[PDB]
Parts: sequence; C-alpha cells; structure tokens
Amino acid sequence: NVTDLIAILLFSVGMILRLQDQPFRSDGRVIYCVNIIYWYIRLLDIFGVNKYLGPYVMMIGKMMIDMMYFVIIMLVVLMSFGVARQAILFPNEEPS
Amino acid sequence: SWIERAFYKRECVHIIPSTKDPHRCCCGRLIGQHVWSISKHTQLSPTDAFGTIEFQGGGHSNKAMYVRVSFDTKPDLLLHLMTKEWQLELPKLLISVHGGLQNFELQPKLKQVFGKGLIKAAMTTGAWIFTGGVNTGVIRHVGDALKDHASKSRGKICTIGIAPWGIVENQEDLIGRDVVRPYQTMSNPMSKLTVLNSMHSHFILADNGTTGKYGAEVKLRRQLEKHISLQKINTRIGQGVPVVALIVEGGPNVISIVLEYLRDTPPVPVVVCDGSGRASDILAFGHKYSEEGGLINESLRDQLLVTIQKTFTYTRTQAQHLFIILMECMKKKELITVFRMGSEGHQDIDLAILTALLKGANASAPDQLSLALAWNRVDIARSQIFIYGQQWPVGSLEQAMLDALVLDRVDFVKLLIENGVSMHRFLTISRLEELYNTRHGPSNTLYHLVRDVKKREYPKGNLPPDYRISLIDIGLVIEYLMGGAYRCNYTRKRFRTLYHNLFEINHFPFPFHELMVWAVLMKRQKMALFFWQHGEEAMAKALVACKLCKAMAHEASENDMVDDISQELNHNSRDFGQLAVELLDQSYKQDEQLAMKLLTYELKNWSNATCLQLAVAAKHRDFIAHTCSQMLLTDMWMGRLRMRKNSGLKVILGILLPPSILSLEFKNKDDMPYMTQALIPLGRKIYEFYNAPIVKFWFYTLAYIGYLMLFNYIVLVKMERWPSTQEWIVISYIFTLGIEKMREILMSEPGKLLQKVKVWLQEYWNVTDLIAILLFSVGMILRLQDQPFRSDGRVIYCVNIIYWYIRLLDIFGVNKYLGPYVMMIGKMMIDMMYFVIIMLVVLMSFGVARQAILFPNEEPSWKLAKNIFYMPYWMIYGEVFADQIDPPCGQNEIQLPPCKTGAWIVPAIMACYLLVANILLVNLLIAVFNNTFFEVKSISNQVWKFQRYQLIMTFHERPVLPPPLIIFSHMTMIFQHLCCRWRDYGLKLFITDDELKKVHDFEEQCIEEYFREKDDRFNSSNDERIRVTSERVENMSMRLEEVNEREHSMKASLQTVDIRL
Amino acid sequence: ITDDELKKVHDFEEQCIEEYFREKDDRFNSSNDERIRVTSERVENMSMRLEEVNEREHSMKASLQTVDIRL
Ligand SMILES: CC(C)CCC[C@@H](C)[C@H]1CC[C@H]2[C@@H]3CC=C4C[C@@H](OC(=O)CCC(=O)O)CC[C@]4(C)[C@H]3CC[C@]12C
Ligand SMILES: CC(C)CCC[C@@H](C)[C@H]1CC[C@H]2[C@@H]3CC=C4C[C@@H](OC(=O)CCC(=O)O)CC[C@]4(C)[C@H]3CC[C@]12C
Ligand SMILES: CC(C)CCC[C@@H](C)[C@H]1CC[C@H]2[C@@H]3CC=C4C[C@@H](OC(=O)CCC(=O)O)CC[C@]4(C)[C@H]3CC[C@]12C
Ligand SMILES: CC(C)CCC[C@@H](C)[C@H]1CC[C@H]2[C@@H]3CC=C4C[C@@H](OC(=O)CCC(=O)O)CC[C@]4(C)[C@H]3CC[C@]12C
Ligand SMILES: CC(C)CCC[C@@H](C)[C@H]1CC[C@H]2[C@@H]3CC=C4C[C@@H](OC(=O)CCC(=O)O)CC[C@]4(C)[C@H]3CC[C@]12C
Ligand SMILES: CC(C)CCC[C@@H](C)[C@H]1CC[C@H]2[C@@H]3CC=C4C[C@@H](OC(=O)CCC(=O)O)CC[C@]4(C)[C@H]3CC[C@]12C
Ligand SMILES: CC(C)CCC[C@@H](C)[C@H]1CC[C@H]2[C@@H]3CC=C4C[C@@H](OC(=O)CCC(=O)O)CC[C@]4(C)[C@H]3CC[C@]12C
Ligand SMILES: CC(C)CCC[C@@H](C)[C@H]1CC[C@H]2[C@@H]3CC=C4C[C@@H](OC(=O)CCC(=O)O)CC[C@]4(C)[C@H]3CC[C@]12C
Ligand SMILES: CC(C)CCC[C@@H](C)[C@H]1CC[C@H]2[C@@H]3CC=C4C[C@@H](OC(=O)CCC(=O)O)CC[C@]4(C)[C@H]3CC[C@]12C
Ligand SMILES: CC(C)CCC[C@@H](C)[C@H]1CC[C@H]2[C@@H]3CC=C4C[C@@H](OC(=O)CCC(=O)O)CC[C@]4(C)[C@H]3CC[C@]12C
Ligand SMILES: CCC1(c2ccccc2)C(=O)NCNC1=O
Repeated sequence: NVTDLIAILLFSVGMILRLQDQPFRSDGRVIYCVNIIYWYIRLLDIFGVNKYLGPYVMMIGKMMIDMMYFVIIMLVVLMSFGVARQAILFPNEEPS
Repeated sequence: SWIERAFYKRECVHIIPSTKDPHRCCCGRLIGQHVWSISKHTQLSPTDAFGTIEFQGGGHSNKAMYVRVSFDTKPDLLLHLMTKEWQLELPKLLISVHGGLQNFELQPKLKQVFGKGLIKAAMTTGAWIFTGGVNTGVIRHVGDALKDHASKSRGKICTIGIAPWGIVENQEDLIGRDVVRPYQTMSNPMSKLTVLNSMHSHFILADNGTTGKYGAEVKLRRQLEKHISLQKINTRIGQGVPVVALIVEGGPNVISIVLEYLRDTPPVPVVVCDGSGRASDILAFGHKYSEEGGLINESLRDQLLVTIQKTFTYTRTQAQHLFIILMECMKKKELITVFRMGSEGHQDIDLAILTALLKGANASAPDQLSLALAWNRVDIARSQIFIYGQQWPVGSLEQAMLDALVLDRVDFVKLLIENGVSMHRFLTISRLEELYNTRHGPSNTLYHLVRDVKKREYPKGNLPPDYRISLIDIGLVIEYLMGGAYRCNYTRKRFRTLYHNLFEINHFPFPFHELMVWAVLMKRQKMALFFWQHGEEAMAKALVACKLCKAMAHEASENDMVDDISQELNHNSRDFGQLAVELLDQSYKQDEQLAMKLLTYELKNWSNATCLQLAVAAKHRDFIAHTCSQMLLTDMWMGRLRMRKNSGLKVILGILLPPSILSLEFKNKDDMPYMTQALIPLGRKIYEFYNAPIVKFWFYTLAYIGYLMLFNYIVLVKMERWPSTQEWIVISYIFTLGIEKMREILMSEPGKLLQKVKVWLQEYWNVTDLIAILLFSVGMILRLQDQPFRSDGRVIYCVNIIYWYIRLLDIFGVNKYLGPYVMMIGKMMIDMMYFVIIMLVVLMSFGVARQAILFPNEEPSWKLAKNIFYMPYWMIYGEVFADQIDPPCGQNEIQLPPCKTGAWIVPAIMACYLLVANILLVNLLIAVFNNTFFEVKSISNQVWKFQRYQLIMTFHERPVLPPPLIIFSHMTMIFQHLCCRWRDYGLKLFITDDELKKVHDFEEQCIEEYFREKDDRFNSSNDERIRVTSERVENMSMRLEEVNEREHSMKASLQTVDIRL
Repeated sequence: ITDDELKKVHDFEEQCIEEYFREKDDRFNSSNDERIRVTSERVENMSMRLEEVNEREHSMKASLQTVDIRL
C-alpha cells in the first residue's frame, strides 16, 4: 500500500509534467514507463491470492536476501575487474 | 410445558399439629412456612421444581436433570418421561442399589473392587443405576465410584437416583420450570437435611408433602422397577429386562426389601457384599452357615440371634422377628449371590452380578445367549453359557447367529462359529435378504444406492419406506459400483430363475463371499475383516472390497453426504488394498509360480475376471508395482517365447531377418497359457512369434521409425503438383492409423458410443493422435489444391513432424529408464508453467518499458506487441543484443540522431531485469526442480510400473500387422465380422479343478501364515511385551500384598499356637 | 448466535476440553517411558517389602520348628 501511494505520487508528478509543453512532456512519458514496471509487479501481488502462486511470490521475496549478498560479492569482483581493465586499456584519460 | 401438565405435586396444607415441638408440624416444617390427606390434608397442583441442575463445586462439573413428582404417580408416565423427554434409551439391565441411610466407611480394597465392578457393570451392559439419591452412605460410595469413573472412563453412566423431595437441602434453590438452577455441594453438618449426590445423572425426587422424613420414595421406586421389568427387551425372544438388587451394608429394612424381591413374580436376584457390615454381614453369616436352606440348627440360630441383638442393638423379640424374616428370605437361598472379598468369591463384582442374573432368569440357554448378546458380553457367554454339557435346542443357535449378525457383534459370531455353527448350513437366500433389510447396527448408505439404481433402471424415484430390498437390486448395486463389464451373480438368469421359483438349492456354495459383500455394503468394517479371513478366494475378495469401498466413497462424495462417511470408506478401501498387498507378499515369499497362478486364474464367482484385472480396475498402484505382478507382466509381455536374454535385439533380428525366428527358444505348449477366450511346427513357431506382444510392439516401433524418416524426406525435399511415392506412403500410414483409432473407439469396453469415446479420451496420447490426424487431413486437402494453398499444407506438415517426434518420446516411454524420465518431465511442467507466469510478468514489464521509452512517436500497429516480447525473451538465453544496449547518439562520429529522453533508463532496467530473470528465477526453478525430485521420481516409477499393464493389454489387443499394412488385417476383421453375422477383454488362465483346489489350498496356507505371522510380530514387539510385563507386575504386587496380609495372620496364629503349647 | 445455540456451543467446548485433557492423560499413561518407570518403581517396592516377607517366613519356619520340637 505504501508502494502504491508512492507510485500514485509519481503518476501525479508525471501527469503534471506531461500536461505542460516540451521538454516536460517526454519527462512525463518517462515517468509513465516506470509506473508500468510497478503495475506489473502489482499484478504479481494480485497473483498472490492463488494457492500456488502466492507462496511462490513470498518464496521469491525470501530469496531476495541471498540475492543481495550475491550482488555484494559480485559487485566487489565486478568493480575490481572493471577498474583494472579500464585503467590498463585507457592510460591517458581526463576526469569524466 | 408437558412436564408441568403431566406431572403433579403436593404441598402441606394441614391443621398444623404440634406433637412434640410447636413449630414442627406433622410435615416437620416451620409453623409459619406452610404456603396423604390423613393428618396432612394435602392438595394437588402442577409442579414448579423441574429442569436442570448445575452442580457447582465438588471438582468436576456435571449437569443432572431433575423433576419433583408426586409419590402416587403412575410409573408408566414417568417411564414415558425418561424415554421421551430425557432421551434415554430403554436399558438392557436395571440395577437397584439399596443400603443403610446412615453414613459408613468400608475397607479400601473392598470399596475399590465394588466401585470398579459397579462402574464396569453399568458400562458394558449399558445399565441404569437406581440409588437413594441423597449423598448418604451407600449412595456416597456410588458417588465416589462415579467420581473414579469420570476420572478414567468416557462413560456417561445413567445413574437415576430417587430421593425424598422434603429431605434435600436448599429446596428453594431447585425451583424452576426448564430452568438451569445452580446447586451447592457444600453440606452444613448442623442441618439434618442432606444434599444430593454431586455426580448423579437424573433425579426422580418424590414429594409426599412431608419434609425431613423418608418413606416418600420406596413404593414409587418399587412400582417403577416393576413397570420397567414388565417392558420387553429389544431381542423380542420373550423376556423382559433383567433386574438385579445390589445390597451394601443396610439395616432392618433391607431384609424386608430382600424378602419383597425374592417373594415376587417374577423373582429378582439379590447380590450382597461382604465386609461392609450390619445386615450384609449377618446375611453372609447365614448364607455360609445354612446347610439345606431353611434347615438351620440351634447353635448357629442362637449365634445369629446374638449377632442381631449385638450389631443392631435390639431386644430378644425383635431379634427373633428379624431371624424369622431371615429364614423366610433364606427359603429362597438359590437367588441370593454372596460376594466375598478375596477368596474364591469370583474375585470380582461383575461375574457375580451377571451370573446371578443368568440363573435368576433360570430360562433356556437361548434366553441367556440373547441376554449376553444384548449386554455385548462375549466373555460371560463363553465362560457360562457355552460350558461343557450344555444342552442346545435345534435351530436356536442359527437364530442366535442371525441376531448376532444383525447387531454387528464380531466376537459373538466368532464364538458361535467356534461352537459348531457353520456358515454353509446357515446362510440361505431369505436369511441374506433379511440381513440386507436389517435396521439395527450402524448406519449405511445402501438405501441411497438402491434408490439410485432403481431410478436409473426405471426412470418411481424415491423408494417406499416399506420396501424390501431384493437380492436382484443388490446385484444391480454391485454392477453399478464395480463398473465396466462386471456382471454380478445375482443378476444372471440362473439366480433370477431361482428367485422367481422360490419367492440345498437355496444355500450358497461360497457363503463368505456374500457375507463379505454384505458387510462391505453396509460399512461394517470389523465384520468385513473377519469374513475376509474365513473362506477361499481371499485376494479376489480383498480387491473387490477395495474397489467397492472406493466406489461407495466416490458416490458418497458425489451425493453431498457426510464427508466423514467418505473418509471412512476411503480408509476401508486402503485397508483392503493393504491386505491384498500383504497377501501378495506372502504368496510371493512362499511359491512364485503358484502366486502367478493365483494372480491369473479366472474367478468364476467374480464375473469371470482376474485378480490382476480387479487390481487394475481399482487403480491399485502398489499391487501392480509389486515384484510378482511385474514379472508376471514380463511373462505376459514375451508371449510364447522363453528368450529372456539380451532383449530387443533378438526380436528385432526376428522381425528383420525371419529365418532367425527358427533358432529362437520357444516356450512349452502348456507352460503358462494366457488366453483371452477358450512344416506344422514351423508355422506354429511363426504364429507364436508374430502374436507375441513384444514382437508386435517392436514391429510397430520399427514401422514408426521408418514412417518418421519418410515424413522427414517429404518435408525436407520439395514437392511437385502431385505427391511422390514417399508422400503416398506417409498418407497411407496416416489414413490407416486413423482407421485404427476409430477401431479402438469401437472395440472398447463400454456399450454406448459416448461412453466409448469418454473412456478412449482418458489416454491423452490417443486424442492428441486423432487431433494430429485431422490436422494432416486439413494439410493434405490444402496441399492437393494449387497455389497458395500448397505451401499452407506444407506448413501444416511441419507442425505434424513436431508432434510425431513427441510421439517418439512416448514410444521411448516403454523403456524402464526412459519412461519414468518422461513422466518426470510431465510432472515438472507445472513448476515450469509457474516459472513461465512469473517470467511473463517481468518480461512484459521490461519489454513495455523499453519499447515505450525508446520509441515515443509510434502509430497503432501490431509490431509494438511483437517488440514487447522479441528481444527480452532472447535476453534470457545469452543474447543481450550488445549493439543495442546503449548505442552512441547525440554526437558526431556523420551526425548521429539525437538522444531520446530517458534513454539512459533502458540499460538500468535492463540490468535489473537480467539480474532478476537469469539469476533469481532460473535458480529458483532449479531449487524447485531439485527439492521436488525425489517424490516425483518415486511416484513416476510406481505409475510407470502400473501402466505397464495398460501397455501390455493394448499391444496384445492390437492387430499383428503394423499400421502401413494394417488395412489387410482390418479387411480380415470386417470379413470375419460379416461371416459371423451371416451365420471378455483380458488374459486369464482357465485352470482345471485339481489345479483350482491346489491354488485354493495355497491361498489358505498363505492367509494363515500372514495373519499368524502378524500375531507373532505383535506379540514379540517391545510395546506389547512392556505392557504385558507392567500389567502382570501390577496384579502381582496387589495380590502379593494380600499374600503378605495372610502371612502376618499366619505368623500371629503360629505365635498363638506356640503360646498355647 | 442465540442463547440456546450459545449453550450448545459451550457444552461442545466442555466436551472437547475433557476429551483433549483426558486423551492426553491416556497417551501419557500408555507411553513406554511412563510404563517402564511405573514397572521399575513397583518392582523396587516389591523387592524390598518382599525381603521383609522372607524375614517373616524365616521367623515362621523357626517358630514352626520350635512348636514341632515342643510337641
Ligand atoms: C523491468 C525491470 C526493472 C525488472 C524489475 C525488477 C524488480 C523491480 C522486481 C522484479 C521481481 C520483484 C520481486 C518479486 C517478489 C517479491 C515478493 C513480494 O513480497 C512479499 O510478498 C512480502 C513477503 C516477503 O518479502 O517474503 C513483493 C516484493 C518482491 C521482493 C519483488 C520486489 C521487486 C522485484 C525485485
Ligand atoms: C553487481 C551487479 C549485480 C550490479 C552492478 C551493475 C549496475 C550497477 C550497472 C551495470 C550496467 C550499468 C548501466 C550501464 C549504462 C548506463 C547508461 C548511462 O547513460 C549514459 O551514458 C548516457 C547516454 C550515452 O551517453 O549514451 C548511465 C549509467 C547506466 C544506466 C549504468 C548504470 C549502472 C549499471 C546499471
Ligand atoms: C579482477 C579479477 C582478477 C578477479 C579476481 C579473482 C580472485 C583474485 C579472487 C576472487 C574471489 C577471491 C576469493 C574470495 C574468498 C576467499 C575466502 C577468504 O579466505 C578466508 O576467509 C580464509 C578461510 C577459508 O579459506 O575458508 C579469502 C581468500 C578467498 C579464497 C579469495 C581469494 C582470491 C579470489 C579467488
Ligand atoms: C569501495 C568502492 C565502492 C569505491 C568505488 C569508488 C569509485 C567508483 C568512485 C570514487 C571516486 C570517483 C571519482 C571522483 C571524481 C571524479 C571526477 C569527475 O569529473 C567531473 O565530473 C568533471 C569535472 C568538471 O569539469 O566539472 C568525474 C568522475 C570521477 C572520475 C569519479 C569516478 C568514480 C570514482 C572513481
Ligand atoms: C526399420 C527402420 C529402422 C529403417 C527403415 C527405413 C529406411 C530403410 C528407409 C526410410 C527412409 C528411406 C529413404 C527415403 C528416401 C530415399 C530417396 C530415394 O531417391 C529417390 O527417390 C530419387 C532417386 C532414385 O529414384 O533412386 C532413394 C531411396 C531413399 C534413400 C530411401 C531409402 C530407404 C530409407 C532410408
Ligand atoms: C512401411 C514403411 C513405413 C517403412 C518400410 C520402409 C521401406 C519398405 C520403404 C521406405 C522408403 C522406400 C523407398 C522410397 C523411394 C523409392 C524410389 C523408387 O524409385 C522409382 O520408382 C524410380 C522411378 C520413378 O521415379 O518412378 C523405388 C522405390 C523406393 C526405393 C522405395 C522402396 C521402399 C522403401 C525402401
Ligand atoms: C519444436 C518445438 C516446438 C519444441 C516442442 C516443445 C513441446 C511441444 C514439447 C517438448 C517436450 C514435451 C513434453 C515432454 C514430456 C511430457 C510428458 C508426457 O506425459 C505423460 O507421460 C503423462 C503423465 C505426466 O504428465 O506425468 C507427454 C507430455 C509432455 C508434458 C510433453 C508435452 C509437449 C512438450 C512440452
Ligand atoms: C515468458 C516466456 C516463457 C514466454 C513469452 C515469449 C513468447 C510468448 C514470445 C517470444 C518470441 C515471440 C515471437 C517473436 C516473433 C514473432 C514473429 C511475428 O511475425 C512477424 O512479425 C511476421 C514476419 C515479419 O514481419 O518479419 C509473429 C509473432 C512471433 C511469432 C512472436 C510470438 C510471441 C513469442 C513466441
Ligand atoms: C496484463 C497484461 C497481460 C496486459 C498486456 C496487454 C497488451 C499486451 C495489449 C492490450 C491492449 C493491446 C493493444 C490494443 C490495440 C491495438 C491497436 C492495433 O491497431 C491496429 O491493429 C491498426 C488499426 C487499423 O488500422 O485497422 C495494434 C495493436 C494494439 C496497439 C494492441 C497492442 C497490444 C496491447 C497493448
Ligand atoms: C500465459 C502463458 C502461459 C503463455 C504465453 C501466452 C502469450 C504471452 C502469447 C500467446 C499468443 C501471443 C500473441 C500471438 C500473436 C501475436 C501477433 C504478433 O503480430 C506481429 O508480429 C505483427 C507483424 C509485425 O508487424 O511485426 C505480435 C505478438 C502477438 C500479439 C503475440 C504476443 C504474445 C502472446 C499473447
Ligand atoms: C502411431 C504410433 C503407434 C504406436 C507405435 C508403437 C508404440 C506405440 C504406439 C502406432 O504405430 N500404431 C498404434 N498406436 C500408435 O499410436
């Protein structure tokens, strides 16, 4: 319900931006697409009523914590390789 | 409101005679407390004190109904009150407990034994206990016994106490009309009035008008006991309910009560107890020292006189009068049963009570047997009624057998069968019809089944209430519940001819079969398990009972009945299935070949079926997955071939190179002839080889794998205007296979076409087959036209090639490892579908967001919906489309197109989508597949082992020739059908009579082994041994303590003897 | 619900409470551990009081021997 109200405030911001002229209309459109992402996940919660889909959804929510720890370890290894590759292959770079 | 309008009461309206105390009237109440006709002048009125009593305090809370009644009321009305308003059934036994009104204490062992006896006697026979009501003396001991009863037994012992209304404390507390009135169990010691006993069940509190005086209830209680004893018991053999009179202690009046009981028509037995004292002890001292009843000599006469004058403290003439009343009692010495603590006094209250009832009835042994049947006491019947030398009337034992059967008494049927009654000489058609029309015992759903089959047979409706269910209707019920082509013996023409001509020819050859079916139909599980043990064809009976219980459970669930009935019927079905499995285990352990002969022989008493067919028709997965049934199915699979070494290759060599058949080792002519309906050696070998199920399956498989290549050739190479030779072969294969599938629709098990189609559509691989033959017909019709329809027919041909490769997967289903693998895949499709649903939500969210950001100015077109699903779906399988993740734009490298607004969001939500999909959901489906692998694997193995039978029966019923040449065999069947018109699906054995007797004797040996082994395993378990040791140690400690008391007494006697000498 | 239905519900609840408690007492009394403990305590009490029975049997045998010697 609080994610619902956050995505209604976001829709209000997107509508207020869209009802003006350019370049704010495209910004309102960009907000509309993030809203469509949220409403598909709200459809996942609506699937939560079914006797098999519901436990599946909270099972996914339980494995998010293990996913986060995997993300942390992958983040350390990923920036180590990325910084090493970018720092070797591009020696003369300006701050950007 | 009936209770007030039917019962009356009396209140003290007198002249207030003072006598001794001026406040105390003739009724004893206070002189200002007012508001028989002799000196009390009482008036009659409707009652105002009746309802329910909530006993507050005294430990356990117990609710007791109560009425205040007049002492002169007719006992029939009160009997109607107990039977109707209090909802109490007529008891099988009446107990009248009498004793001293003064409080007394007994020995602890005597009190414990008397309490346990009175509780068990009221519990097993379902008796009524009649006490004095108030919580004094013997009724207080009965109340302590009932307190112990509510501490270790789930009985609601009906213990109606009758007390004077004027003597119970707090008379104003019990005033109401159907009103729950609380009561106090506390008793003031200063008040002469006593409270009621706390844990009685009902109260017949009787008012004569007076208060604080007794005598208002004795005549009413005696008349009510007489009126109950005049009522006939439910056995209807010609006897009323038995009445016993238990006496503990007592005073002067209980001797007169014993005289009234003994000198009565009919006489009432009296059971007394020893060790309490007073009148019971003088009765015991008279009874031991009696000689020939009233023949009592002078010395014990004077001893009885001095003990009466001492213990009761009376004069000489009062003791002489009491001794005269004692001798008048003792003239009827046979009725009085004396219980003695310890010694040889039956060591129990209840053996004394029930033996006293049996010889107080003094009737024939049928009457005693019907009394024991009503009391549900098999043990007393065995130890008294069936003693040695007992004379039995002719035909009475079979009547008792019928009465025991209709009342659902397992142990009485066991006792009667062990005592000479035989089922073959007893069970007739009329007796079985009476058993099928009984109304006693537990409830059943047979009447619903009879109503349904009567509605289906004659579309009437509800049956009349006075409907006698014939055996033909029972046969229709069995035919409906069994299903398929089952035909009960009742509905055959021989039985209908015997029924019309009669309503040892009427006796059943296998009476335990009919008793098993009747016990299963009316849901009497213990009697069904007893009837399973006795008789032949045990495994067939178990499988038939399993299918019948499952079908009755399904019908009870379908008719919206009580769900507990359906659960109990499913439990009965599972118990019978477990019995059949254990019998198969025992038969496999003893002899393998005789177990095969047991499994395959035709059951003439069960519609010519087979034990394997009965197990398959009951979906018994554990029966067919057993090793004996599996290797039996393997023997059915090879046909008339020994072989059994390097399978597959030898029959493929036989099919491809037919001279290899002659070198194959064939089976004997009568080794195991599984048949359906009951140069020359070279032709016999060829016919025996080509009709084997494994040979037919490999011929059909090698034709399938030569059809699939031809289909591949015609779809890969181009086609001209007319089809080539290989396409004509493929078209011929499809048409002959379609004709074969219609022939499987026609030659099915049911009789009406819609049922044939409905049975055929359970095999999903056949309806998918027919769908892909209709699709081929559509594709051929489109292809035989000109362009552009020819390419459409080609496009349909490729979807057909996809289906036929999956049909090859089902053909791999025959192999012992590939088959369970295929159904394992089919089980994981559901988890795959749920993963598809979650992936679909995440996939369209990313696709819609990406397409809506990167393409702002778009017209309505169906390419948007394609672009939603196109690239995010291939993003899962290692193709991220790296050139389109974030192309450079808004710069000059040639002028690039300008940057779309918010186009930087697309790689970020791409990152979140790829992470969630590829890492979360795929690994979660890995975990789902992994943690449900073991159960699915075991279930798939067992289901494949079950479906081996369906595969074997299908490929044995198939034509010999493969589908591209099956039109010759189809014309052969058409010509044979036309010849038979112009002029039994299974594989049985059809053994002879001596082989049948050998098989039956093997089955009885297996049944005895299985049951007894189970008894030996139960008796040798740790739990049963520990329980037996604990019970023996308890009995040993308490009787051993009695040995110690006797050892102390013997040491005292030896010390006195040594002191004397 | 009404008052008669309330009384029926309350009586059903008391029946369920008695069933649950007593069933628990029956399950406790029929367990292997409680049976083994009761058997061991009864056997101990029986051995020690039985040893007292033996001492009294020796005394009674001595008294019977003395009485036989006297007569
Ligand atoms: C288009 C792109 C950006 C993909 C979107 C990815 C995420 C924004 C989504 C994908 C799956 C979603 C998850 C799917 C399942 C659940 C469980 C559900 O939570 C519960 O049911 C509460 C109980 C529990 O957490 O166990 C809702 C949140 C959560 C973590 C969701 C949070 C948002 C997630 C990570
Ligand atoms: C360890 C794992 C589980 C998480 C770490 C990965 C993300 C934090 C990275 C991977 C891809 C990255 C994105 C790749 C490309 C872009 C586009 C970039 O925008 C531009 O460069 C502007 C347009 C242009 O110049 O072409 C802004 C950052 C962003 C969204 C990046 C944000 C950070 C992301 C999502
Ligand atoms: C940029 C590229 C070159 C990637 C770098 C790869 C390796 C140099 C890193 C990646 C993960 C590292 C490992 C992550 C975790 C551990 C456990 C940790 O060891 C302990 O905590 C000691 C106890 C134990 O070994 O169980 C430190 C070493 C080790 C093996 C690390 C050794 C170095 C590894 C293999
Ligand atoms: C332990 C781990 C998580 C540390 C990872 C740190 C880096 C990812 C961060 C920290 C410092 C950052 C730098 C801090 C300062 C700058 C200067 C900045 O220059 C400008 O914005 C241009 C200045 C101007 O012209 O106004 C460009 C990004 C950069 C290189 C940042 C790039 C990203 C860096 C290396
Ligand atoms: C029993 C099972 C395991 C195998 C039985 C199937 C094969 C013996 C069949 C199925 C596909 C057939 C092929 C399908 C198509 C052709 C093309 C055909 O060539 C032509 O029609 C044009 C040239 C010519 O006329 O010879 C020659 C036969 C051949 C190779 C066939 C040879 C026999 C094959 C391999
Ligand atoms: C029963 C089916 C399902 C499997 C049995 C396989 C064989 C009996 C079939 C399969 C492919 C057939 C072949 C497919 C094509 C040809 C080409 C055909 O060539 C011609 O007729 C040449 C002259 C012309 O083009 O008319 C001769 C028969 C032959 C060898 C066929 C012979 C019979 C074969 C080997
Ligand atoms: C060329 C492309 C289109 C690939 C084709 C994909 C599907 C059309 C196929 C691939 C695997 C097939 C499955 C493989 C295994 C089985 C088990 C089998 O079912 C049984 O044996 C019944 C018992 C059970 O379902 O457990 C046949 C259906 C099914 C689900 C199949 C259904 C059709 C599937 C999904
Ligand atoms: C969540 C997962 C498990 C299932 C969702 C994926 C499918 C439903 C999608 C992914 C790829 C899609 C296909 C991608 C491309 C096409 C071609 C398209 O045909 C054309 O565009 C015509 C030819 C042309 O214009 O080039 C028709 C839809 C179809 C089959 C799409 C149908 C829907 C598909 C199978
Ligand atoms: C909860 C989830 C499953 C919802 C997903 C819905 C979308 C995938 C569907 C629903 C509405 C559909 C739209 C409904 C109407 C049109 C107009 C249609 O326009 C035409 O056919 C052209 C009209 C003409 O010229 O005749 C093109 C497809 C499109 C955009 C559809 C594209 C697919 C949409 C967005
Ligand atoms: C619910 C799960 C278990 C199954 C997945 C079902 C849907 C996700 C599939 C099935 C039917 C599919 C549709 C079948 C046909 C089309 C037409 C297709 O149209 C074109 O490609 C037009 C040609 C072009 O302009 O490129 C676009 C995809 C779409 C809507 C498909 C979108 C995805 C759908 C809805
Ligand atoms: C079409 C496949 C097949 C077949 C072949 C081998 C094994 C199982 C099934 C057949 O060729 N004719 C009978 N029924 C069939 O579906």
